[PDB]
Order: sequence, then structure tokens, then C-alpha cells
Amino acid sequence: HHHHHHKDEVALLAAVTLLGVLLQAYFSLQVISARRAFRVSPPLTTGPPEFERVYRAQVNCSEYFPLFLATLWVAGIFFHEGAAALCGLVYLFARLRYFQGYARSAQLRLAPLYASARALWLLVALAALGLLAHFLPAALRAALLGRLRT
Amino acid sequence: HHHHHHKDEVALLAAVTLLGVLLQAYFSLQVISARRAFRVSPPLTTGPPEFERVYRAQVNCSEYFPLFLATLWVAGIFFHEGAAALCGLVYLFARLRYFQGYARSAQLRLAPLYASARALWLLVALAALGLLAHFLPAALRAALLGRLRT
Amino acid sequence: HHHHHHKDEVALLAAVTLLGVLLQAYFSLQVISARRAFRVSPPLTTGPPEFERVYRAQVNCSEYFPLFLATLWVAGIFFHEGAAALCGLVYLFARLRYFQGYARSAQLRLAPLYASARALWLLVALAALGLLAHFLPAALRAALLGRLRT
Ligand SMILES: CCCCCCCCCCCCO[C@H]1O[C@H](CO)[C@@H](O[C@H]2O[C@@H](CO)[C@@H](O)[C@H](O)[C@@H]2O)[C@H](O)[C@H]1O
Ligand SMILES: CCCCCCCCCCCCO[C@H]1O[C@H](CO)[C@@H](O[C@H]2O[C@@H](CO)[C@@H](O)[C@H](O)[C@@H]2O)[C@H](O)[C@H]1O
Ligand SMILES: CCCCCCCCCCCCO[C@H]1O[C@H](CO)[C@@H](O[C@H]2O[C@@H](CO)[C@@H](O)[C@H](O)[C@@H]2O)[C@H](O)[C@H]1O
Ligand SMILES: N[C@H](CCC(=O)N[C@@H](CS)C(=O)NCC(=O)O)C(=O)O
Ligand SMILES: N[C@H](CCC(=O)N[C@@H](CS)C(=O)NCC(=O)O)C(=O)O
Ligand SMILES: N[C@H](CCC(=O)N[C@@H](CS)C(=O)NCC(=O)O)C(=O)O
Ligand SMILES: CCCCCC/C=C/CCCCCCCC(=O)O
Ligand SMILES: CCCCCC/C=C/CCCCCCCC(=O)O
Ligand SMILES: CCCCCC/C=C/CCCCCCCC(=O)O
Ligand code: NI
Ligand code: NI
Ligand code: NI
Ligand code: NI
Repeated sequence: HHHHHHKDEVALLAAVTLLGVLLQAYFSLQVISARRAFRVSPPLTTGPPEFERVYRAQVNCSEYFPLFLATLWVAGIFFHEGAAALCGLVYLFARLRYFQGYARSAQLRLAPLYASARALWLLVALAALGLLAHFLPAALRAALLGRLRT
Repeated sequence: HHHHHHKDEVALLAAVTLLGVLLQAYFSLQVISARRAFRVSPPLTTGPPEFERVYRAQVNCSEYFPLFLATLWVAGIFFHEGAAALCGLVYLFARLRYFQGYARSAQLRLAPLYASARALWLLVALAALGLLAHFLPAALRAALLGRLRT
Repeated sequence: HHHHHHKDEVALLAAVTLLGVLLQAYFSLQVISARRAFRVSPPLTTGPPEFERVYRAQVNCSEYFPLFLATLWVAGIFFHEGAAALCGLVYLFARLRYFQGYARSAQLRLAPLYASARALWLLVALAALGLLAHFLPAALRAALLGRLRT
């Protein structure tokens, strides 16, 4: 300690992060369940198309997961916490729909993949705008002071 | 700067995080070593069951790795740093045992997969309790003030 | 709020993190593009060696991505922000070269894999040194006070 804490600046981000982990846990338990239904034992990640879709829906979500966390936290700190958290929920809800769709059909992964991309791209844009607002003033000022010499 | 820092609030979490990275590095060097022993060259992630087990033990640890980091940090900030760090070590030690076991035998991955799940689930529960202690008082208060109007 | 913020302690780390996410996004759009060129539809991650190389270059970068983020942030907080950010850029530029090389040829992945390992290992070493500078003084002091009793 510290007679102050900054938890109240990031608790929405932390809540959306936790929801994210729970969703990834669900995807994982669904793969375990597909291994049982389709008798596909580790090591070994191939089997019927219907087992491969569930496996692949989960692996896809897992590989985008750190991009989402990174971008969430940077947008939430540098741009606005509520906005970032809100895009976060939208991304996670689109990922649930991606996973459920892909499991039924490769073609049904597409509409929600696109919803999830719009939401991550918006987080990236908010992260860039916040970082630009952080760095640009001081860089322009320094450039200008440099020219000031009559 | 800053005439204060908050490093002393997260240095255990940071130490367990670093240990985590070193463990994932080890798993990776062990896959490189299995590629050599079994003459399985990239691209290409199939070969003898014994090469596939090492590959798969590493990929499994890598896909749960961000869930562990996310949950560690949220539990450590919102619930209690020492507790979270301690569950963290237990999870990582169980992941070493998972990797070593899975390499010998698919069946030997199971006991430590279950130890690692208990430890991650405890981190998730501590993260949820901390977030609940953060949000519930103010939400109940607002609900109640709403009713106060005689 | 808070009448102070600690954004100015981590904005380089946040910028390098954002650049990292954009690079991983690029790798992903390149896999989508290889699926089109080589007519390899999900689920399903095998096809011509040239499709498998692009797929695998991306999956490899994605699995090291959280190790990089973890290590970046710990080195940047506990050791020195500019140094960590700089090793960060070097790692990311080596990852671009890895991806481009691996896509052309499995053998062309090697020189930049090694550049990217040197840069991550340096981040790990800076993270360890910072954590050692944080923990060692107080541990040695406590050990010594323990002996002090005549
Ligand atoms: C930070 C943001 C990261 C960005 C990630 C980008 C993801 C979102 C943009 C996705 C657009 C790509 O979607 C695209 O993928 C594949 C082509 O290579 C195709 O995917 C298709 O594969 C088929 C056969 O090839 C079938 O298995 C499927 O039903 C599908 O129609 C789609 O017909 C196409 O629409
Ligand atoms: C946040 C927490 C995330 C939660 C992750 C959950 C992981 C921990 C719970 C794991 C329980 C699942 O374990 C389960 O997996 C597989 C079934 O689908 C089976 O795994 C089995 O596969 C076989 C044949 O099918 C063999 O390759 C193995 O020896 C094994 O016995 C197990 O017999 C079962 O016990
Ligand atoms: C925190 C840091 C994490 C550390 C990650 C370590 C990555 C960096 C060290 C990499 C060194 C390993 O590189 C090594 O991989 C493979 C052996 O198993 C081989 O990779 C080789 O595989 C071949 C046939 O087997 C071909 O597909 C390739 O052209 C290549 O030459 C290399 O001949 C070797 O040089
Ligand atoms: N990637 C998944 C996640 C679901 C999961 O973690 N399953 C556990 C128990 S079956 C496991 O050890 N998977 C083996 C593996 O990933 O190779 C899988 O393919 O199985
Ligand atoms: N995922 C592992 C990690 C071990 C590793 O990173 N190996 C390096 C050198 S062999 C690599 O370029 N792997 C190629 C790949 O992942 O496709 C692998 O399958 O090889
Ligand atoms: N891992 C990549 C990333 C590129 C990507 O995310 N593609 C989207 C649209 S084709 C997808 O749904 N991939 C299906 C999958 O990963 O199984 C892939 O193999 O396709
Ligand atoms: C890899 C995921 C990136 C995680 C980065 C999270 C680190 C945040 C560090 C500074 C937090 C300071 C409190 C917020 C200050 C503010 O909101 O203005
Ligand atoms: C994706 C991994 C999530 C990482 C989130 C880490 C960010 C921490 C930000 C606030 C830290 C403030 C110091 C701790 C305050 C306290 O312990 O009460
Ligand atoms: C999983 C990625 C690990 C992310 C950890 C990032 C959390 C940082 C928390 C404390 C930040 C306090 C501001 C910096 C203090 C300083 O530089 O001395
Ligand atoms: Ni005090
Ligand atoms: Ni001062
Ligand atoms: Ni005030
Ligand atoms: Ni402060």
C-alpha cells in the first residue's frame, strides 16, 4: 500500500476480461464433449467434419483471444473505459455466435466472424486514437520549438 | 514520473507471469527437440504418436496460457495478490506435470490436467468474488436510493 | 478519477502492443488470402505445402504472441520502459521477417526465428533483472536481521 488504488479505472475492463475467460472455458469444455461424442482421442485433432468444426471454432477463438485482451486494455486506458468495455461485450457475444455457428456449419461461421471483426477493428481504432492523443501534442510541440530559432 | 509507483502491488503476479513464460519457452524447446529426434520438419505437425503428444502438450499449454494470465492478474488485483500468485504457482506446476505426462502417454495427461483445472477455476472464482465486492455495494445502494422516494 | 494517471509510464509499451496486434491481424488476413488462392476451406488446415507454411507461420506467431506481451510489460515496468519497447520492436520486426520467409520456404523461417528468439530472451533477462532488483534487497535484509541476534 498505497492510500489510493486505480482499480476503479479498470474494473469494467477486468469484468469483460473475466467474461472472456469464462467464454473460452465453455469453448474448451465443448471440445472435450465433442471428443466424447465422436470418439476422437488425444493426440489428434482430426475426425469427422463435425468434430473438426468444434475443434477449429475453439482454436480460432483462442488465437484471437490475446488480440482482444491487448486491444481492450489499451483502448480502455488510452481512449475511454466504458466504450472499450462495450465493444468488448459486442466482440464476445459475436464470438459465442461464431462458435455456435461454425459448429453447425462452416458457412454459418461467416456472419458472426464479420461482426466480431468489426468490433475488434473498432477497439484497434480507439486504441490508435487514444495513443495518438497521448503522443501527437508533445511531438508537434517539439517539432515546432525546433523551428522556432528565428 | 510520478513520486509513487504501484509495482509493489503486482510484483508477485509479475514474478509468476515470468515463471509462466519460462515454462512455455521450455515446452517450445522440447517440441524443437522432438522434431529433431523424430525427423518431423515444419510445416507439419503430424508424425509418430510420440511426436504428436509433445506437439499437442505444448499447443494445449499455449492455448490456456492467456486464460491463466488474464485470470491471475484480475484475481491478484481485485481479490488478494498472494493468494492469486500461490494459485498461479500451483497451476504452473500442474502444467509442467501435464506436459511431462502427456509426452509419455495420453492417459498420463489426465491427473494433472485436472489439478491444473482446479487451480484455474479457483483463480476464476477469486476474480469473480473480487469483482463482485467491487460492483455490488454501489449497485445495491443505487437500487435502494431508487426505492427511497417514500 | 484520480488526479493523476500512470499512462505516461506505459504508453510506449501500449504502442508496441498495438503494433503487435496489427501485425497478428495482417498474418490472419494473409492466411484468409492463402485459403482463397489454394482453395483450402475451413475446417481444415492442410493442403499444399505452400498453404501449410502460411497457416503455420501465422499459428507460430500467434502462440508466441502472449509470451511476448507478458514479457514486454514485465520488463517495461520493472526494468526500463524504452529498453523494453525497443526490444519489442526488434522482436516484431523479426516476426514479420519470419512470417514472410516461412511463407516462401521452411528453410527461410530460420534466420529470423533466431533474431526473434534473441529479442524475446533479452526481454526475459530484463524482466528477471528488474524482478531481482525488486525482491533481493528486502530478502537479504531479512536474512541478515535474522542472523543479527548477537
Ligand atoms: C483485428 C481484426 C483481425 C481481422 C480478422 C479478419 C476476419 C474477418 C474478415 C473475414 C473475411 C474472410 O472471409 C472469407 O474467408 C474464406 C476465404 O479465404 C471463405 O470462407 C469460406 O471457405 C469456404 C470454401 O473456401 C467454406 O468452408 C465456407 O463456407 C466459407 O464460405 C469466405 O467465402 C470468405 O468470405
Ligand atoms: C477455466 C477452466 C477451463 C476448463 C478446462 C477443462 C479441463 C479439465 C476437465 C477435463 C475433464 C475431461 O477429461 C476427459 O477428456 C476426454 C473425453 O472427451 C477423455 O480423454 C481420454 O481420451 C482417450 C480416448 O477417448 C485417451 O486419448 C486418453 O487416455 C483419455 O482417457 C477422458 O477420458 C476424460 O476424462
Ligand atoms: C523465450 C524464447 C523461446 C525460445 C524459442 C526457441 C526458438 C529459437 C531457437 C530455434 C532453434 C531451433 O531450430 C531448429 O529447428 C528444427 C529442429 O528441431 C530444424 O528446422 C529444420 O527442419 C527441417 C528438417 O528437419 C526443415 O523443415 C527446415 O528447413 C529446418 O532446417 C532446424 O534445422 C534447427 O536449426
Ligand atoms: N484444444 C482442445 C481443448 C479442450 C481440452 O483442453 N481438452 C483436454 C482434455 S481432452 C486435453 O488434454 N486436450 C488434448 C489436446 O489439446 O491435445 C483439445 O483439442 O482437446
Ligand atoms: N509449435 C511449435 C513450437 C516449437 C517452435 O517454435 N519451433 C520453431 C522452429 S522448428 C518453428 O518455426 N516451428 C514451425 C511451426 O510452428 O510451424 C512447433 O510446432 O514447431
Ligand atoms: N487460423 C486462421 C486465421 C485466419 C482466419 O481467422 N480465418 C477465418 C475466416 S476463413 C476463419 O474462420 N478460419 C477458420 C479456422 O480457423 O478454422 C485460419 O486457419 O483460418
Ligand atoms: C497485454 C495486455 C496489456 C495490459 C496492460 C494493462 C496495464 C495498465 C497499466 C496502467 C494502469 C493505470 C490505471 C489506469 C489509468 C487511466 O485509466 O487513466
Ligand atoms: C490481459 C491481462 C490483464 C492485465 C491487467 C493488468 C492491469 C492492472 C491495472 C491497474 C493496476 C493498479 C495497481 C494495483 C492496485 C491494487 O492492487 O489495488
Ligand atoms: C499479462 C500481461 C501482464 C500485464 C501487466 C500490466 C500491469 C501493470 C500494473 C502496474 C502499472 C503501474 C504503472 C507503472 C509503474 C512504473 O512504471 O514504475
Ligand atoms: Ni501508509
Ligand atoms: Ni516531480
Ligand atoms: Ni476529485
Ligand atoms: Ni497512483
